[PDB]
Amino acid sequence: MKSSAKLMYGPTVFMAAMAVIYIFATMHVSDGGSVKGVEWVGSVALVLSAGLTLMLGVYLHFTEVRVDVLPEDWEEAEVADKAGTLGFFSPSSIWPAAMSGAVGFLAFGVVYFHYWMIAVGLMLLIFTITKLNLQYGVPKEKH
Amino acid sequence: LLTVSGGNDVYAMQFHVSLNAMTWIGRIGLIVGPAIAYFITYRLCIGLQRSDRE
Amino acid sequence: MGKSFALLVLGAIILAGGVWYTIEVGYSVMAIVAALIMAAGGGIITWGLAVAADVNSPTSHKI
Amino acid sequence: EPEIYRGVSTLDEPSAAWGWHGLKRNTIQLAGWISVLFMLGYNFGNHKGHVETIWLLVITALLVIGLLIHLFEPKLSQVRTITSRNKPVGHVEPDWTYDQATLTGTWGNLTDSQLRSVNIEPSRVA
Amino acid sequence: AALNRPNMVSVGTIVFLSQELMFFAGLFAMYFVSRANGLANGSWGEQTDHLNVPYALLITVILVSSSVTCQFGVFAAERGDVYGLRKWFLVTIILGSIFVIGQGYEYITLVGHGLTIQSSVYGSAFFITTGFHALHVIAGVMAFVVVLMRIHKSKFTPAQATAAMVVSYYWHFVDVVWIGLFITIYFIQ
Amino acid sequence: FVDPAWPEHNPADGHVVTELISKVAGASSPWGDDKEFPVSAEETGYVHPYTRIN
Amino acid sequence: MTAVAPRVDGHVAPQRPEPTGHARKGSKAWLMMTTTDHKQLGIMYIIMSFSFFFLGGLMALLIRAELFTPGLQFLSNEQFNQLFTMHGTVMLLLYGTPIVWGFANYVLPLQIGAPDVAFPRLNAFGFWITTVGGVAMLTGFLTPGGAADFGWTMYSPLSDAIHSPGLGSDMWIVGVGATGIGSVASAINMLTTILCLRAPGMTMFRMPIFTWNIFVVSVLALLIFPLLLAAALGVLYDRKLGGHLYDPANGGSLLWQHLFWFFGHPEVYVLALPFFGIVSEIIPVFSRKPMFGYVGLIFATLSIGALSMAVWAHHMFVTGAVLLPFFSFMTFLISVPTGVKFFNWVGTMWKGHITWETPMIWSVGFMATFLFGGLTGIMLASPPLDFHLADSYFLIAHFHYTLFGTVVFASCAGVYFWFPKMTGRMMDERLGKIHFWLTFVGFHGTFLIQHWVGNMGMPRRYADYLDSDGFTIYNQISTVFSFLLGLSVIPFIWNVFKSWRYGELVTVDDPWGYGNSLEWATSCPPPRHNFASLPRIRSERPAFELHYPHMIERMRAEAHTGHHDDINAPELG
Ligand code: HAS
Ligand SMILES: CCCCCCCCCCCCCCCC(=O)O[C@H](COC(=O)CCCCCCC[C@@H](C)CCCCCCCCC)COP(=O)(O)O[C@H]1[C@H](O)[C@H](O)[C@@H](O)[C@@H](O)[C@@H]1O
Ligand SMILES: CCCCCCCCCCCCCC(=O)O[C@H](COC(=O)CCCCCCCCCCC)COP(=O)(O)O
Ligand SMILES: CCCCCCCCCCCCCC(=O)O[C@H](COC(=O)CCCCCCCCCCC)COP(=O)(O)O
Ligand SMILES: CCCCCCCCCCCCCC(=O)O[C@H](COC(=O)CCCCCCCCCCC)COP(=O)(O)O
Ligand SMILES: [Ca+2]
Ligand SMILES: [Cu+2]
Repeated sequence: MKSSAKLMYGPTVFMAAMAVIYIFATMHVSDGGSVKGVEWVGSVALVLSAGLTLMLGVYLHFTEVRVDVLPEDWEEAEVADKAGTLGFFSPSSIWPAAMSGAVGFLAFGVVYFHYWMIAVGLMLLIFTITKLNLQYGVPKEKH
Repeated sequence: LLTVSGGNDVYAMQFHVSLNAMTWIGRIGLIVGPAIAYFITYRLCIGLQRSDRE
Repeated sequence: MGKSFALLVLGAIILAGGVWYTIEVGYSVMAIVAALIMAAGGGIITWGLAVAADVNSPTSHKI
Repeated sequence: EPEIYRGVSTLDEPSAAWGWHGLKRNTIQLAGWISVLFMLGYNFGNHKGHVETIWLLVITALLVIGLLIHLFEPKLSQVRTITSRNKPVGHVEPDWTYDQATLTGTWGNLTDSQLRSVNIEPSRVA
Repeated sequence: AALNRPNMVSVGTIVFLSQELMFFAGLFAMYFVSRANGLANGSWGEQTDHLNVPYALLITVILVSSSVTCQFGVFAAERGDVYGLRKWFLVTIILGSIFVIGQGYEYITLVGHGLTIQSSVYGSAFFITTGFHALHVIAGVMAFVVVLMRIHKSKFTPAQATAAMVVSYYWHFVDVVWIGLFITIYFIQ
Repeated sequence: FVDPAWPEHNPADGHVVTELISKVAGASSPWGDDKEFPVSAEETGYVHPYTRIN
Repeated sequence: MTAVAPRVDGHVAPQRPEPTGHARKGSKAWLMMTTTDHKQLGIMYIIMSFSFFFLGGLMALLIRAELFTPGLQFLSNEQFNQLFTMHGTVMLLLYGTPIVWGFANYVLPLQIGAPDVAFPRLNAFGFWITTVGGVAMLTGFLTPGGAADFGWTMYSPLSDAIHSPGLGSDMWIVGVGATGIGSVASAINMLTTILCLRAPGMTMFRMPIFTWNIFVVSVLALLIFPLLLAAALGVLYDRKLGGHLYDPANGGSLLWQHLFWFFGHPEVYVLALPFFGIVSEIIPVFSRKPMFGYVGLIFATLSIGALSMAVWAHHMFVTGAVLLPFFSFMTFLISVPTGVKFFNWVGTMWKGHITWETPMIWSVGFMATFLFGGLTGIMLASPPLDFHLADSYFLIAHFHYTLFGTVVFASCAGVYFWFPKMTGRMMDERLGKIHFWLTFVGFHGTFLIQHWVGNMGMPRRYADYLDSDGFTIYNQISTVFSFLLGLSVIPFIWNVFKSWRYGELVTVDDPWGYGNSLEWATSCPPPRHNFASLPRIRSERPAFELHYPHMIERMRAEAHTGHHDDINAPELG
């Protein structure tokens, strides 16, 4: 991610430059095919659109400073250099499906605008998110 | 399905469904609902058996 | 080449049937049915052409 | 070795030995055809509309199609063709990565030029 | 050495927080457009007389305080202190649950003297922006509680430490959004 | 205070987990990253239950 | 240097896992409910997408049948209006966006040398939320009133509590919101696997064009989907409660239009870049030439990343509310990187050895289509030309050459290409060619003359027209060829079904012969963890050098235009 943190500056500076052009060009140019005055949707959502790229770019930049030369980031690396452990990946879980079902229940709750359905769907969602996180933590059954 | 059909007039209004459609869902659903339930349940039982052997 | 020409002729006759059938049924519901007829005809013609253009430059051999 | 208990193989249903497993194929069709009879018999009410009959006939057709391909059990066969740069059945695949790591087999005969192009000098191999 | 390398979960959470910021881009856009044509006919001024600016500062400092305590909790997780994490997370939960009550009370005291959703464009824009933030704060508090009950069952390895650090990321994002949202509503008017 | 389950690491020129860096490429193992697997069937304390039906 | 390992005696081969023909009862039922494998997830993610394709395309036929002749033959105004709303929605959000992540879930971990995705349980949630959103959105048809009937853009104040009442319009909003969570849940872990989980020696610039495209799309989908969720929840807040945010008397119409099109065109380009990548995978393999201008492609894709954000109000030239010069010019720029990456394809095919299998046929039948689609895109980008063409029927023809271009031709190309990888079996070539020719003739027929009618004064969302308009023959031709287009899926479905269980067995880890991507260095299908062994990655084409060692010196010596004089340079320390 040495180069990943860098390539975000491209879009960041581009969108920052376009946002400032947009604000100044929309509030001071009368075209005849529109009216004069700053547009408050293309300005806020394009200033803050550059914000996303800047955030991710800066975070990855700070992160990449304090990382050693990884084999994946090394041009002439042997396959045997990463020989070790790649951390912990969940093999299986039923909870993603359940919590999709829970968001579906809340969705229809909001559609029909039934208070009980919204309330149940909200707490049916908290439960499933909780169970997703506590999946590998459920203690050995104490008698 | 019998239980839902028993209160299908409160289902129809509160969930914005045709009452005639509800009657027909009950009529047809009593044949194809059980069939699909059997198929899925059987397959899932065997699936649970398989995961248990792995 | 064998299957091809047969498909072309069958498609052509079906398409001609459809084109002829549209003219009677002016702007009725049956115009849709005649559209389906000509679509099937055209489909068969293109199927024939595709099989013709496959036996010319084949990419799969019979074992 | 797999064991058969009551016409049901432990290979297809692992715990064939523990519980009721498999309905005979003749009972799956009795239910199906009885259902088809009921679905056709629904057309004899008092309903004036014809939307519901369209659904009845469509579902009956889907049931009939299902009950026929369950009865005659249609099967096909292996295609048995050859596509561009694909090998026939009974070909042994060399371990490419093993041949790449140690200069054997596929990578068994490289020109001295070809050794240096992959960053290894020929003096290192004997 | 062990050849240290980026925290995968932390990078995942930062990429999630970026998208959550564009969620509020929509809300801010709606607020600013309604503000623009509210100033045009001199109607905006009348509506912002319903704001309790002093009261909105006390809850702000409460939320900032919650953030600082949260960071303290995370400082305790790097070192494997279960109890340091446990204590500061509880104080953050308490501090963050009085914000919601405080914010909720503002709503109750605001609908009492004129400002509702179905009363003005200002009312609708005020409640959309502040409402969604309140939902996010509730979600953050629930995240804290689930982390607290996660480290009650598991053995507190670096896995639990990582979970705590990312929840802190979420909390920091929420309070930063509040900081940006309070200036917009209560200061800029 | 340091948790018993915390990996035994030198607190000098090395940190196991911080805000943004770690020692693995992926999620840390919830059963201790320093735990060597697999182990003997005895340590698991799983008792294979002999059962006979009828 | 290279560190040649000692020849170990006894090493025979990996297991070489079995193809998909032989599956036992219960082997898939409960596995799919709880799976966190990106392979099976991707398979079911593509299948579901195509199911929605067939379902959403049936609506297009009903629309197209009604337009055969003047007068309302079987369909009403209300039913016609809600039939293009749901057609344009199911095809863009229930087929388009998912099919993007299906090719992402399957091959992206396989292309960078990863064992799995970063968050296996999260993309498993991304699949289940999208399907739920889809089912929720389509529940509108099961209400007496019907589904949503406003288009796929939900303009204001046509889409408020006053106008367009009924629960279908809420279902649409909520379903769109839910399907948009699946896109962001998938973009999170398509972006963090690229960063974190990569094979030894696979630098960022060793990754294929496909992964670069999904990289850019991921960062581009993170900033558009939340915005749509915010806008749609603003409308729901207006409808369900008594909010006044979208009243015409304070923007409202224009506010929504800006808010929508800001994600309207970024979602459009989330449907194009991955399929450009797919095509960029297929062309080099069937031409026995490397991807011409690799870094050129990188820069082109990166340009479209940033430029696509500054062009959103070119969708609203006739509103008379936007700055015409700003958006007109910005749009003209976004054609330049596309032109670049389009010349790169020609460069790749240039003086190559082309074998015409199904993937290459599809890919070439793509460029010819999308080219004309993009050509009539710069037409609409000029306001003097867009005044006549906006909200008209020439527009309809334009975004069917680009949508049906990318998301259909390139998607099908990807299916034929990766089928041996995904299943260990190969698709029938004759049936593939039949499918292509049907879907090609049947498409150009139904959409070419569509241009002509739009210019002579037929606007888009019209249920009916008069005989005294001249739009009769054209509608007739379009309907005939559309019914032909609908039949093309018959060979496709038969091919996929038959070849899944009976297709020719793949006995080599690279059936297409000259594959140059990390997926072609593994068994078909891969063994549950993507890799039974990992090669040395030294370029962007690690599988090619793996299979063809005798030419490693040739592909370096003549890769550049000339003045290449490093082969005679002294060694470093
Ligand atoms: C990738 C995205 C898209 C594809 C693909 C697509 C395909 C077609 N379209 Fe389209 N489209 C139109 C014509 C066609 C035709 C003839 C096809 C063809 O590709 C047709 C494809 C048809 C099929 C592929 C059907 C095969 C299915 C068969 C033969 C039977 C299925 C049987 C069963 C049992 C179903 C299976 C069920 C299961 C549950 C498994 C027309 C005009 O006739 C309009 C404007 C309407 C108006 O007046 O404004 C239009 C409007 C749109 C819009 C704008 C929506 C709006 O204005 O609100 C979008 C975004 C869009 C995208 C797409 N469109 N199209
Ligand atoms: C937990 C999962 C549960 C999922 C269940 C979802 C399945 C529900 C399908 C619902 C379809 C409803 C379509 C509506 C259709 C409708 O409204 O038509 C009515 C008549 O309803 C019908 O016959 C349709 C009944 C047939 C439906 C069959 C349902 C069987 C289900 C259970 C099995 C399939 C799904 C399985 C999914 C399970 C998942 C596992 C795989 C008559 O119209 P009418 O009220 O007279 O009004 C009009 C005047 O107003 C107007 O003048 C006009 O002129 C008149 O003509 C008249 O139409
Ligand atoms: C098991 C089979 C049950 C048989 C039911 C037959 C099917 C017809 C159902 C009709 C549903 C009507 C729904 C409706 O109109 O909603 C409401 C009317 O009925 C109800 O309030 C439903 C109450 C159901 C219990 C939910 C309690 C939630 C608290 C959980 C705490 C643990 C109207 O919406 P509202 O109340 O205003 O929010
Ligand atoms: C709380 C619920 C618990 C009770 C569960 C109910 C079980 C009682 C039912 C017993 C079923 C016997 C099954 C059996 O043994 O299989 C078979 C019995 O024969 C049948 O299949 C009967 C066919 C009847 C079909 C009915 C059609 C329904 C039409 C719809 C009507 C509207 C025999 O099994 P076998 O031959 O061994 O494979
Ligand atoms: C649709 C989701 C939008 C969520 C925006 C959150 C808005 C916060 C409401 C604050 C109350 C404003 C005061 C007021 O006017 O009160 C009342 C009106 O507002 C309400 O009833 C509050 C609605 C409750 C929000 C529902 C939560 C949605 C769950 C999320 C699941 C997606 C006053 O009623 P009155 O005019 O006196 O009759
Ligand atoms: Ca007509
Ligand atoms: Cu555009």
